[PDB]
Amino acid sequence: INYYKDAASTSSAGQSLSMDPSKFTEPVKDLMLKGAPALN
Amino acid sequence: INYYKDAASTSSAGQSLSMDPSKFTEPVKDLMLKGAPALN
Amino acid sequence: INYYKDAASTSSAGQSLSMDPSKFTEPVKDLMLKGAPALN
Amino acid sequence: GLPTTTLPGSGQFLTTDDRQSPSALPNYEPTPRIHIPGKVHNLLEIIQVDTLIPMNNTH
Amino acid sequence: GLPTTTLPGSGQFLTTDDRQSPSALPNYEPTPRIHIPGKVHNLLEIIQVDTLIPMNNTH
Amino acid sequence: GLPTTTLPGSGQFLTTDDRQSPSALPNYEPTPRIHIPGKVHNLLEIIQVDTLIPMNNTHTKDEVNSYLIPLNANRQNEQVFGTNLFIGDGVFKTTLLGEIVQYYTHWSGSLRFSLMYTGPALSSAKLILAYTPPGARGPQDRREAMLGTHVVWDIGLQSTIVMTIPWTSGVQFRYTDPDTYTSAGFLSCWYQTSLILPPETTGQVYLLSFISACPDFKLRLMKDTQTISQTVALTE
Amino acid sequence: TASISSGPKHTQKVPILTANETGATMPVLPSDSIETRTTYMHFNGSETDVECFLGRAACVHVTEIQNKDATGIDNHREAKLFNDWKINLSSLVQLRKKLELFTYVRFDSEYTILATASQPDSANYSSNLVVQAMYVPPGAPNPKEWDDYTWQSASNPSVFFKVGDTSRFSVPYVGLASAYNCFYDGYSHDDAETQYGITVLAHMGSMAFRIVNEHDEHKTLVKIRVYHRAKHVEAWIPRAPRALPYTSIGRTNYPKNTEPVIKKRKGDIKSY
Amino acid sequence: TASISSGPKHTQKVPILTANETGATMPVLPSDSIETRTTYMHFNGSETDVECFLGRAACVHVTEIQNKDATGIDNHREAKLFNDWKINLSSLVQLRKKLELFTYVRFDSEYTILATASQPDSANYSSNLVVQAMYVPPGAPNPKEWDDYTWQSASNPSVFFKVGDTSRFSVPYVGLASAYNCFYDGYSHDDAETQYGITVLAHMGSMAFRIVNEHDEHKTLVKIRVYHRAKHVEAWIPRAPRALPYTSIGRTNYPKNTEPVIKKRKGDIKSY
Amino acid sequence: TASISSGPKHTQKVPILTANETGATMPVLPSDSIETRTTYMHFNGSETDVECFLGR
Amino acid sequence: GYSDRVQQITLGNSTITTQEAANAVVCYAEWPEYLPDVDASDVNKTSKPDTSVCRFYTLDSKTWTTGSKGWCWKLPDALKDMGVFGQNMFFHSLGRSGYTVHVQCNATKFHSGCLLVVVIPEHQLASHEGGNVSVKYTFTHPGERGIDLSSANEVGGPVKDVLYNMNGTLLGNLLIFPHQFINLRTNNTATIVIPYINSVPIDSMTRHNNVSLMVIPIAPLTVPTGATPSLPITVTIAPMCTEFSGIRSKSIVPQ
Repeated sequence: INYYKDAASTSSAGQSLSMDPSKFTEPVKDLMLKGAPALN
Repeated sequence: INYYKDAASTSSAGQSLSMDPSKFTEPVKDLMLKGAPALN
Repeated sequence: INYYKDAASTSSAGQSLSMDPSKFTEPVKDLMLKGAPALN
Repeated sequence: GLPTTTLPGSGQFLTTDDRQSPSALPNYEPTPRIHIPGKVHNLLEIIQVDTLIPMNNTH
Repeated sequence: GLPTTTLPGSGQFLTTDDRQSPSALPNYEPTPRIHIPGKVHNLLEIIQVDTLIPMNNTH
Repeated sequence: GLPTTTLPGSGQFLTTDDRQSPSALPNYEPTPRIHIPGKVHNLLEIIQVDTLIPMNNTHTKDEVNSYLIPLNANRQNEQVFGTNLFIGDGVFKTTLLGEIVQYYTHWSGSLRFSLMYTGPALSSAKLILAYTPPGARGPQDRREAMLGTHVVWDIGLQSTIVMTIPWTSGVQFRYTDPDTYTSAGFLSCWYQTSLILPPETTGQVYLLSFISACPDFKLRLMKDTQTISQTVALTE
Repeated sequence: TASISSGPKHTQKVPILTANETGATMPVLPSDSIETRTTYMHFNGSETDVECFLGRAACVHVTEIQNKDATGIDNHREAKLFNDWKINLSSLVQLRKKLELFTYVRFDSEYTILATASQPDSANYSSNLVVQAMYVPPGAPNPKEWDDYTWQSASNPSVFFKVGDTSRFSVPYVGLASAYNCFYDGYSHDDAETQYGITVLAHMGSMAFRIVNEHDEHKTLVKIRVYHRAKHVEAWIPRAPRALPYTSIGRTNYPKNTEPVIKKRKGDIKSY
Repeated sequence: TASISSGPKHTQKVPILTANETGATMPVLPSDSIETRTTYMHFNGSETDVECFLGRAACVHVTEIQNKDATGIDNHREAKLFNDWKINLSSLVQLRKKLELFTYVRFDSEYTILATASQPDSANYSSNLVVQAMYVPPGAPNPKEWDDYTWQSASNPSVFFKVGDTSRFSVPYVGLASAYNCFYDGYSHDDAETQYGITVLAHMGSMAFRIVNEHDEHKTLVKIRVYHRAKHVEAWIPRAPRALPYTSIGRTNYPKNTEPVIKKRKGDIKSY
Repeated sequence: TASISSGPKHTQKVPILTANETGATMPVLPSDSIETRTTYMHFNGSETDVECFLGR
Repeated sequence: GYSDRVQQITLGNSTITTQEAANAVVCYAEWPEYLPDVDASDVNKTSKPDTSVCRFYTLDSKTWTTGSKGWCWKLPDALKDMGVFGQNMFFHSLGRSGYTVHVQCNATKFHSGCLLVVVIPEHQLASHEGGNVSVKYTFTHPGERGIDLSSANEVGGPVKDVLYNMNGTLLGNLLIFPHQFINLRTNNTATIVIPYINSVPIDSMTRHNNVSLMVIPIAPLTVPTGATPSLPITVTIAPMCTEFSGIRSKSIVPQ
């Protein structure tokens, strides 16, 4: 129950439960498959 | 939920969301169209 | 009504109403019947 | 009796908060509104009317 | 603002009362339980196991 | 008027509680969000990116050189480097992994340790990396080392080798601040055959080493880092 | 649901003769050996549930800090300018004997902290002090002065309440294993001199207290009492109750030349 | 949902050989290089969510004001008769290092303000003071005396609470852009001498404190602590954590002749 | 809901010439005199409502 | 027969071929794109010179020697003088752009050495003076010359200490930023595609640089016996999806 009118006044947000490290761990242009050779 | 009986005791009103500047910006008797000459 | 998000914050648990002393009072491998001889 | 807990901020007066209050004048009947030309609802309505600029500020 | 009245006993700490509290560690995940033989649920379960009586108390 | 009773804890301020508050700026409209690449949602997303380990810690002032593990041509049987696995201390401590682990009290999971070789292309080498699970001492010679988790690495076209320290543990969580009961083992590396340089070439070659966490990883019970402190408030 | 009606017996089926050497406690009842009448239990055994047994607040710790001018104090910790406590449930014996009826125990904790002030020497008044209790998990910087950067506690849960009041919050089960060990017949490693019995398996964090107020002209003693209530209890493997007195947090050791714990008869074995 | 079962391998398909020069961190697992057994995660990664990481209150500011006779004071501001604070999150370092793990950050703020009083020299009693905290956005008249027309605060949000108590309110994200810049490699204009790095892009308002009470016979020191909790957090572009100490609000500058931040081995590279 | 897209103009229809003597403020927009691109308002004018202005 | 190894990038009227690449990085896995209306604020139609600005400019070459500490360029600064890109830059009030960065360094199979090529969004530098000394404008706008981390401290300039990234963070952790290594034994180029990253939809190109490109030797250069002890490093950069808005008189900037 929100007792207040504005959105800033609500409690903390709830877990992204998004999670996708590939923008950080695999930003390569041509896709690399694990097990296939790195450099062909 | 109002806890009180009288109307003065309720919280602030809620946004007019009315908004019509023409009583102030265009109080002319004969309607002016933008693009048409001001004085004919 | 829980007012809080985490489970640790809820009140005491509610009675097991489990109760089974046999793991402590009769942990014998071959079942003993009351009334039958203890050692055959 | 329902169990409660009070949070930080209890008793504060924030000039910008918006809550209900008891009316000091229970049951009083305000004067009827009559019609008056000119009602303003938003300050955005009025800043669209143009006004003169003292551009020649040099005095 | 909803009108309230506090009763006698407000603010007391009764070591035997059972209510909710804020968690100091929001969102923490406890270690999984694994199975352990021997769980006790009632003290009534254990007082049915017999134990020896020092009957010969005369020492 | 509804009857109430207040409980113990009324009026307290717990920095970790999460409740509603009146907005000081009623009705204000925040700037629209635009799109920005790079959004982070979990610290677990970022500790999977690998970063360099200053393994060569033996210097006396911080230098680019403590990131370089040297290799000697023609040595046989010998040991390249050694370290314990207290990820919250020692070599690990300044790495991104080490640095985040320090915001939490407990960690569990697998680690990924990789070595990238930088020697001339016409050289060759075979190294063994060994993980020694808790309970034994840091290995003292390859024979000892090779009886635990190990990978023979053959230096080739493929420049890096990724060793995983699989989670070997009784207790399901360890402390990030070094603790005995909770300790994780040792990591050592030895020549399997030996580094060989081509003609017209000389000196030391170096390995770069990285650390990142496997998707396996768990961190819990947040706390304050020993990695930052202060004596007076800063000003502009 | 307590006794059924039972009458005379002349059988070949004797429920009262058993062999205790087997390790069982055979479930014999009044009606196996006298003539009984029906009676009902009228009772459920509610208040002997382990949740109930371990579920009331017990005092687990009393410490003390003072508010005074720290000017020229070389060791705040030592002046009780602030104080820590590594959480335990085995320092005050009442709750300890209760928990050690079990080998492994798992529960959430609810802490209540009462703080009262004393002004043992001449003061014009009673000041109003705010206490800060910080939860310091192992690996966090520990406070060195009563007003260190540590107290910023940007990542570490801390509660601020007033002396005379009470603070209350609840911490999930923070054990590293599946249960807390009430006992541990081991070491942290195979060292020849490492400590025996005391283990991290029991570790529940640690807590640091201080007054936020600067000093007034008089000195004020604030004494902190921490109460602990187990909620959501789970207990495994019952053990023999503690008979001798305790000597140390975390070891089973009893004092030497202790006194006989079994009351000697005033009379014979035959005495009533 | 942590490890699958995997057995011996003798392949032409080697997942552990990679080329780190590419910039990727290949997702290698224990089961690519040893034989594993199935195990489940039992965990979600809840407490590492950025909302959780930045979502607890941190102390962001400690200031102080006093209640005393202003008679003959030529500069109230200077007598700490009242005091302002231009809001920042980079003056006390604990929270600062946490935020600067990201480049741009967007969130609502919840402020808690604790005020405690001190009476360092002889008083008959402790008075009860009400603090006024005014939010002064850039362009508003700033208080000049402790009782100026400014304090009327007819258009500016202000909260009145009692010393010893706490005040709490929450302010929406007031940034001018879409996010607050944790870093800014720019200037306010192409000036040859303008300041570098410090920007309005970070500006969060400013706050002025005073006691509403007139003076009693003694003097009373009131010390204000502002706590800040981010709620509704959004963070973009992770960066390397802060290694050296901080010297200034808003610049990245570190102190000269700082000490080596990487711990030197006590022994060889080969040491354990 | 702030600006529509508008391109070059060579007309007989001039919205920017007016006669202020009339007392009106003609509703001229950026797109009457430069070439604009579409943009949205993202804003309602909530905090300028007179209830808000006089309501603290 | 496609290898990760050989590549061709054609952009405008200019083409690059590498026969010894190591894939390419696209920052944060996003490719440069123009500014959508939903994200727009300024009402001005923007100018998209296309092929006259989105081509490859090769900056002047650097020389890696055994004593090198590393070099740093800022964008869009480094290009402030390249062809029509630069003119547009000084002439509009606002502009926005992504880039393709191609760093080149070839040697032989007897050399060793490894450079880190990294892009840091919002790289705010530190003053070597400490305290709250600022870093003057000119110092953070080196132009095509970039900053040479082995040059001497100057007054009003930034600190040039490599183990600290010019800002109080450790060299070892730069790997959290989009980056690629050039390891003579593997690699001979590094290519990174940079999408536009800012907290505003469009900004000024002269008062704010939005990325620093940094090339840092990490494993020292080691040449074969009696080889000349140095290699040149060349940086070629191409603006991509560039848009300029708010045209006028032509900015005048310090120095």
